[PDB]
Amino acid sequence: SGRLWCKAIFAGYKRGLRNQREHTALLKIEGVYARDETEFYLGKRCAYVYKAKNNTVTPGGKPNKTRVIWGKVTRAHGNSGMVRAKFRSNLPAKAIGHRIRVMLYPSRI
Amino acid sequence: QVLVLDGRGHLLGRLAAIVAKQVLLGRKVVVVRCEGINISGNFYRNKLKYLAFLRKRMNTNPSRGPYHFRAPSRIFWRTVRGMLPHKTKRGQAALDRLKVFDGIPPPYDKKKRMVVPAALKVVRLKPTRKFAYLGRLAHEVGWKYQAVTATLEEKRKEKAKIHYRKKKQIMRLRKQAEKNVEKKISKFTEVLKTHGLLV
Amino acid sequence: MKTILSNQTVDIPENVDISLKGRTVIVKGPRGTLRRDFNHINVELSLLGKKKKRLRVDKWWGNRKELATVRTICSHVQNMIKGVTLGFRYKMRSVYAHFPINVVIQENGSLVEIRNFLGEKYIRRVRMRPGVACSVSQAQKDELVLEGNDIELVSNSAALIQQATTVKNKDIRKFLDGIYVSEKGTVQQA
Amino acid sequence: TKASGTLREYKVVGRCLPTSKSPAPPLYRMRIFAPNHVVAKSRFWYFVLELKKMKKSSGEIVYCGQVFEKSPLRVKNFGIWLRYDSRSGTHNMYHEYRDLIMASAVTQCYRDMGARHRARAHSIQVMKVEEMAAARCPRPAVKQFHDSRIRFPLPHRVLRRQHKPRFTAKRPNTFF
Amino acid sequence: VFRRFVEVGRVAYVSFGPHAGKLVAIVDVIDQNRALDGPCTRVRRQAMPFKCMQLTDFILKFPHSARQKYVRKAWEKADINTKWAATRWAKKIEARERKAKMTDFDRYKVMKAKKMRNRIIKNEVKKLQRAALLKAS
Amino acid sequence: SHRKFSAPRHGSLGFLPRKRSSRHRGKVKSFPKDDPSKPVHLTAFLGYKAGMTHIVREVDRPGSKVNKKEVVEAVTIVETPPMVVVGIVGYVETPRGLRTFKTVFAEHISDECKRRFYKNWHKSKKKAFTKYCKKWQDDAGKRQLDKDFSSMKKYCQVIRVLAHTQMRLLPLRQKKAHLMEIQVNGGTVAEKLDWARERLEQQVPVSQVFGQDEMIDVIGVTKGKGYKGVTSRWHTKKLPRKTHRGLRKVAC
RNA sequence: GCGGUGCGCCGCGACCGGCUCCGGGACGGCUGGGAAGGCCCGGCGGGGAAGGUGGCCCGGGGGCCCCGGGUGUUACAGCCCA
RNA sequence: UGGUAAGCAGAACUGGCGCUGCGGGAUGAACCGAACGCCGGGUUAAGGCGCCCGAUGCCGACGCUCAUCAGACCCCAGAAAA
RNA sequence: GCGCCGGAGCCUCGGUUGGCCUCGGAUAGCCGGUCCCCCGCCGGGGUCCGGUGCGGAGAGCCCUUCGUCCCGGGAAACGGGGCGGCCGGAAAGGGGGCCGCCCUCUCGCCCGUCACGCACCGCACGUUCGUGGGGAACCUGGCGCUAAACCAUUCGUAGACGAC
Repeated sequence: SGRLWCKAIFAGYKRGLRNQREHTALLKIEGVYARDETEFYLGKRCAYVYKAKNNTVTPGGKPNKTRVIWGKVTRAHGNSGMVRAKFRSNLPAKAIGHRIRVMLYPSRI
Repeated sequence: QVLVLDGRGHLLGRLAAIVAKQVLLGRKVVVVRCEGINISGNFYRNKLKYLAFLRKRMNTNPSRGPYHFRAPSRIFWRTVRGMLPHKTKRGQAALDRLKVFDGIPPPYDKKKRMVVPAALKVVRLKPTRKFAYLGRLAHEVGWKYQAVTATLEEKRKEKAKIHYRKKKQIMRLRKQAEKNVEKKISKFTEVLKTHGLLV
Repeated sequence: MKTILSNQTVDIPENVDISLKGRTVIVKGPRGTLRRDFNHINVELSLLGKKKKRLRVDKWWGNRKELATVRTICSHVQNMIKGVTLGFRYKMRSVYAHFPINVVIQENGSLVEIRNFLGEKYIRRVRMRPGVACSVSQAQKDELVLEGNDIELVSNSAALIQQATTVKNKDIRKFLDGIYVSEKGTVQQA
Repeated sequence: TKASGTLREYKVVGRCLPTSKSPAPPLYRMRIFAPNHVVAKSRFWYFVLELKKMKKSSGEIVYCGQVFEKSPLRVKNFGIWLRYDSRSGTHNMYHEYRDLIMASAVTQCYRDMGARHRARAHSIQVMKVEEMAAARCPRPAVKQFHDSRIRFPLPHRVLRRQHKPRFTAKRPNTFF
Repeated sequence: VFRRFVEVGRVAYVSFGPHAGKLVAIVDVIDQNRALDGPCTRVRRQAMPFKCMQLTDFILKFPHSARQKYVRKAWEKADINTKWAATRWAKKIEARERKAKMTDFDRYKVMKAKKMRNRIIKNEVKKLQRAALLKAS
Repeated sequence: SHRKFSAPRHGSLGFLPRKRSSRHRGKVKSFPKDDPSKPVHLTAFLGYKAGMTHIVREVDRPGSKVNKKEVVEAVTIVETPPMVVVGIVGYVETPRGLRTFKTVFAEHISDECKRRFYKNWHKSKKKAFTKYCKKWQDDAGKRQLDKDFSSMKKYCQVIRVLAHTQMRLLPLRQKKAHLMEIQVNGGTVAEKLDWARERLEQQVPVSQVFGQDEMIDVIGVTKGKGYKGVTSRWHTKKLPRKTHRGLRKVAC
């Protein structure tokens, strides 16, 4: 009936000032604003939900237009609740400042 | 989903530095009452700083040159514009989300306006330092519609005062009808206070 | 150093009843109510004792630029106390060499014309500040009188007629002529 | 030296590895205010060399222990005699501080000699730190705290924790 | 205009730091922005800055250099630990900690109460608005 | 190196987009500032330059060497047939500038005023204001037209009156009249709007705007002279005949 | 059934091992055999001064109720030391 | 060493650039860090951590400073006597 | 063959996964409550009481929904759903509030009894905003529209040519 994932923002890639490393993404999870509070979300699965033109098969039932690139919150970033997530396919940078879902279900509570 | 930030008392670059970053994270921001924004240091320094900005024009065709936007909304827009990569297609995707206003145009005059406390003159300046209202700056450097805005601004300062008077009037009825009904919500008040809502 | 505390008491009399609206001190008495706002100055204003016989201005953790903003507030309120009881009368006199300066008084106190200054055809309308009354005393030669409550507005309105009469493109050591502030006093006495 | 963190006061004694003339040279003690024991023994040789014909190689460090606080809960006046290198010549200064701890007051001195005069810990030479009677302290900056019934509010409470909402409804107060 | 003052014996409430949530008594003022003990609330005699302590309306009468034996006396004599707890500040401090420990089932048991406790007051406030309407017309 | 001998700059930069006027009928760029201590009046008119002739008059001024001697001064004739008011327009005051609120045209509009709404009058079926005019001959239409004044004397601040030139009373080739918004400056906004609505479908002569011996502003488009060169346009120095490619151009 | 090899594409859990950044436990060594402090009653005896507690005044805060100054080693608080 | 000096001319010692990417100093042959097969994980240097721009969104510590020409990072890019 | 009002499939743009309908504003001060009282046409004054690390809290509020049913208790009758008007707003106007009523029920909401719904056999983009945004169209109905621009010609207030 309700939402079973937390709001994250694909803010950027793991980048220096003049070099970006696309294989590691930076996830701004809404709610957590320090490394104090980042402890829960480490090792959690995080999905980039997008929809395209051509239909693709879905695990559960009928083929939708909606797709994902799956991920995994690797470890905490910076000092302000930013987190590093490493995706199985390196995210497209059209998704910069768009909604990707930090899930709950590599649960350890 | 939309930030409706108030501009009254906020600092020029401090609010810009926090707006510009939120908008890059795909948060639609509305900064309102930008005449209320003030800039640190005395007025005459900030006057000279913008007069120094006016003097900088493309010598061979000023119409091509730097567009010195004189409205406080567009002095706030341009200071945010400097804190965005406005050449790239992610940084122009940003500015399209930002929506800046002189006064409080509807539909934003009947929405609760948020405050950035990390960009506020009471929080960030000393009470013995000096500041410069963007209303006085813009007007004296060539903004026309301050005395237009300030009279439309004085309409809703009467209209919203009636709304608040009409809302205190309904909260007095709640501080009467929480009390008449105190005996038959007694089960429903305790469990709120065991888990710490009305304590 | 940051001086931990600096205070000075203004002993407000029985005839003058002052109050404070945050830090906007209002001063009423025999000849009008004077208000002045101190939003800028950043001090504690305490009105203590029954019948409120002393105002007390403090300054917690004040440096040298901010300790000098205590006795100014003392003297501001003390001038406010003076002007509310005794008033401010600035008797200013007309100095000339040859041409007698004709000063006629217009618009029930406010506007003051100055004819024939250094033999000039140009009449000079000087309006006084709102709440300052100008008069010319008789059986005299050369005398103006201002009358008011706020010292800020009486001298400001006197400075308007002292700088109305400046001698342009000359040696002002020889051409001494002009309307200058001769005497600083009050209307009625203690 | 680098006046890093809070300085620890070390007692460093030492003497000359023996001559045929003097079989046992005199033991020389010093109050060294150092971040750690390693640089305390380095700063020991600096001053002793300035005073005697006692270098590091023609000498030995005998004891190196931190002289701790004998009253770290009592508020005390401290009078530090300085010798700092300005951009033109050196100057003898007498400065006064107010701390529980001697080493903390010399830490509080190193920041202050940097703050007001832009002198670094290499320029500065702390020659004497003497705990002072409350009536023997000249500066009014430290004297002003010598009132039995001292009483001040915290007038303009500039709130920190500014980025905990980052976006709020209420304008924050400062008359707490 | 000020009510609370940094005076020897004032109970101040430690907001942040390692002693966040404990009461402390101001024994002596060291500096402009640094003070010097809360013997009954498990706070050792220590130097601590003014920034971290939110100073209350409790002064308990003992001298500035007095050792921790004579802080504990004037503390318990004034009876601060029970005088604190009954104040509406201390109550909403330990209402904040209850709402923190609100279990997902406790979140349910309050929500079902929230609804029925507010489903009545929308009815009852509306009936009060006829008491404003009956007098007019 | 520097300018050897100083000269004032040829022409002004205070108009320098020297292009074809974007409007043939000269727009009033700004109307006079008003104070409601005056009566209601039209602030402008719309005339046609007929020609140019002499005068003889006795100069009434102290001091001059031509004190009550006869001056032959040049005068223009502007044929000003009395304009007909066919509408009113409200302008609300916005912080983005000044926005038009609502245009309310009159019941009947003359065929000369109709022509201005068209390009090809001959080819058209002339159907303009056939369904707008119907809001005047039914009581259902009237109340909205009255509510368009009820919701204009309240909201709007600047009120201008739509007038047109009566092209019938001119010796010109053309018939297509010239519309113009004349700002009604004078008393309060309700008094101003209860005035112009009474003046709707009515004649406005020139005596009821302009009085004699009055200084006024003439807003007219300059006479077109086509693609003229820099010595013809900017009035620079001609080069001294020995020049190769031309002597009627700017050197540097 | 027992070994070997592998899944059509898409996924997933598991324990072991390598290397990792952490987090919480718990034990101990040394020191001026830590310095301080806590609790035992400020163990008996002075003496010292002060950022002077009590007692006496001065002006003012009241229908006699408390702060500012001055006194001085004790007093209905405390501080340091011999 | 010559020359008032020079991004000038001429030596010594080493290290560079040339022949060489790389991280930083916005930019730059030489400066600072560090020299390179192709990659994933981790950690650093020199430098930074309002925003562009990864990183202080620490409830960082104590002072200093008002500029009607503010100040702001080796080489390095605006000043003296007074 | 088009405009407003009232079936079923296909194309294609993707982002989103409960909303907060508002005092003004102060900062060495504020917030909310009221008799003696001056005005303004019920407010705004002085007064007095409470809140003040803001609990009439954005550290927040409201709303939170597996569903259905029978049997009882709290709770609602001043309510619940859907028509005609009643009436509120121009700065970038709004979809609200309130009443009469044709009107349908004592269901919603809080406990507890009692029962069942592909119980899809440990597993993914589920869950909404969404009768979304634009794009050709198809059935089937009502109520209403019949224009203009450009060229060509002409002018000469215009003009290199266009434009005007």
